[PDB]
Amino acid sequence: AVDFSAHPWKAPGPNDSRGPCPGLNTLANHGFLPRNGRNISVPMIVKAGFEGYNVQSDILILAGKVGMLTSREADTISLEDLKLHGTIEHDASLSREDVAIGDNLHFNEAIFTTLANSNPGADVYNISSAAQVQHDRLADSVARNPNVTNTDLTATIRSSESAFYLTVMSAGDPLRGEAPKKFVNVFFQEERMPIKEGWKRSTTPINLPLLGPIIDRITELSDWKPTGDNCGAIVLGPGL
Amino acid sequence: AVDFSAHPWKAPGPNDSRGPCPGLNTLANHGFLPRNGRNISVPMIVKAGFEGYNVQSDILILAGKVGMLTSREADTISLEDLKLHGTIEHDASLSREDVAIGDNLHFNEAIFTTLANSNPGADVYNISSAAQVQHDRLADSVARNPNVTNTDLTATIRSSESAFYLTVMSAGDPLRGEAPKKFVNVFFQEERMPIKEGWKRSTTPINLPLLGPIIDRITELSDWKPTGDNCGAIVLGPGL
Ligand code: HEM
Ligand code: HEM
Ligand SMILES: *[C@@H]1O[C@H](CO)[C@@H](O)[C@H](O)[C@H]1NC(C)=O
Ligand SMILES: *[C@@H]1O[C@H](CO)[C@@H](O)[C@H](O)[C@H]1NC(C)=O
Ligand SMILES: *[C@@H]1O[C@H](CO)[C@@H](O)[C@H](O)[C@H]1NC(C)=O
Ligand SMILES: *[C@@H]1O[C@H](CO)[C@@H](O)[C@H](O)[C@H]1NC(C)=O
Ligand SMILES: CC1=CC(=O)CC(C)(C)C1
Ligand SMILES: [Mg+2]
Ligand SMILES: [Mg+2]
Repeated sequence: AVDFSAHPWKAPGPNDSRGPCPGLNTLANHGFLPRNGRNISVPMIVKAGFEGYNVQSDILILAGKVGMLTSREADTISLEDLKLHGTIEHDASLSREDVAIGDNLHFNEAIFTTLANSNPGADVYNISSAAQVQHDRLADSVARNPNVTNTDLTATIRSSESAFYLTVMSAGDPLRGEAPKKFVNVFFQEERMPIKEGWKRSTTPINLPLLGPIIDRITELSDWKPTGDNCGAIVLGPGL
Repeated sequence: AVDFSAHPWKAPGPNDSRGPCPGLNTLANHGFLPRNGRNISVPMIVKAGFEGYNVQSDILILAGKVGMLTSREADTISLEDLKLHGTIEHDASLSREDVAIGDNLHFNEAIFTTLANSNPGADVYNISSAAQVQHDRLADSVARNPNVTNTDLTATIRSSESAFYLTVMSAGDPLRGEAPKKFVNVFFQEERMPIKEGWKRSTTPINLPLLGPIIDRITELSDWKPTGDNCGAIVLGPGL
């Protein structure tokens, strides 16, 4: 079918567009998406997500078209466009800072420490660990960011993203909702598929039916509460 | 090179997809967009809006990508998809009914009578008339629709739509914010470019700089006030 030896990892160059998403960045770093990270359409994301991760079109079409809002182009984005705050990009990221008090675009090792330290005693991250991380990340934003946005919508996106790293970077069936720390850490830290370390694309399709109960369970265990107005309104386009 | 004589009006057939937008319906009825009203992308809308109306890519890209959310496809819609309540489609339409209490899709003459009767004594609709109509239409939804939604966002979209019919169906410079009743009525009632009646595509580009002050003025004269939730959250995709 598809050859991963034909999709080598290469570090992004100075003019390669990268965004706040390790999922799409990794695909770009492997040429599943254009290495320059530009002129990326939803069909390209669908194909790239399938080929790279076995993530199905249901979630990628839905998230894809929302992400398209971040650009000024008709049907494409640069990966960096996705940093636009309040479309998808949200406070209390796993590996980026809140835009009001820092860089919401680039990987940040200090931020990532909370996740990297989660689930002490196991060699995997799992649903309970992901939930604790989300709780701790949100508490941090509430403590240090007086403009924190925390809504039903941001909470759901956050849980989705956790479900993604648990499933896409899994060793076993993605259903189990657990992934080796060695895989997940390479994914975030280097935005690389950890092939060397033993990772293989899931042979189980990762789609909304599979992700949905993982997402809800992460949310449930995270002891989440809304902030302020709880308005789930998205930013519809740049420079508004 | 655009030839309007090569773009005759034809009535939609029973299986030609039509939506709640007279702008896009008219383009389809003239073959500027596919006559079947299916498989329509943002680039196609951009080109069709330029060719047909001299509406620029700035507004069509922004509106277009929001409209894309209404389908289950990667990068296209049917025109009917746009009826999805709470993405763009809203209560207090000029020519459709509120979805909670009627058909939010098709032209309705009874609804349209408020607009058709506006600006008594002149042969044009203008900013003040458009504002009065919006005020009256919203009062109608507040009176008769127990599920009425009225937000900053819906109010602004409504004013945008009014600005569109004032500008795209204009005889003079679209800047003036006035259009012959004969043109606007055919546009809504038949979803036809009133070529026979003397209408010609604007030679002035219709873009956000031009529309913005018209929109704000319509809003201002309309004596609009928030009435409830006022959360400008859009529906992000169908069947949620
Ligand atoms: C298999 C597909 C994907 C995976 C595995 C994935 C993975 C991730 C993960 C783990 C995060 C969290 C990063 C963090 O909190 O620091 C994230 C964030 C993000 N992803 Fe994705 N993603 C995928 C697809 C997409 C798509 C298709 C889009 C856009 C359409 C997207 C847009 C984003 C954005 C904007 C963020 C930033 C959220 C934030 O932290 O503020 N992702 N992604
Ligand atoms: C760029 C893509 C466009 C999209 C996605 C779009 C979408 C929509 C939608 C979904 C509605 C229904 C809102 C409602 O009344 O509840 C609507 C209404 C309308 N659109 Fe468009 N439209 C677009 C372009 C245009 C253009 C170029 C015109 C030019 C005349 C136009 C004129 C209107 C008007 C007058 C209405 C109001 C109909 C009413 O209140 O009864 N639109 N549009
Ligand atoms: C996650 O792993 C830890 C340690 O192995 C364990 O205490 C916890 O029950 C696990 N939770 C889930 C959901 O598997
Ligand atoms: C839609 O259009 C694309 C490109 O114009 C074409 O490849 C495809 O066959 C079309 N599909 C439909 C829905 O007819
Ligand atoms: C609209 O037309 C009416 C009647 O001709 C007139 O009284 C009013 O000044 C006009 N409004 C605008 C904004 O031009
Ligand atoms: C509409 O409003 C009524 C209250 O008058 C309520 O019973 C009903 O749930 C609402 N319908 C929708 C669509 O939520
Ligand atoms: C201002 C405005 C006008 C529209 O018609 C669409 C959208 C996206 C709501 C933006
Ligand atoms: Mg973030
Ligand atoms: Mg409506």
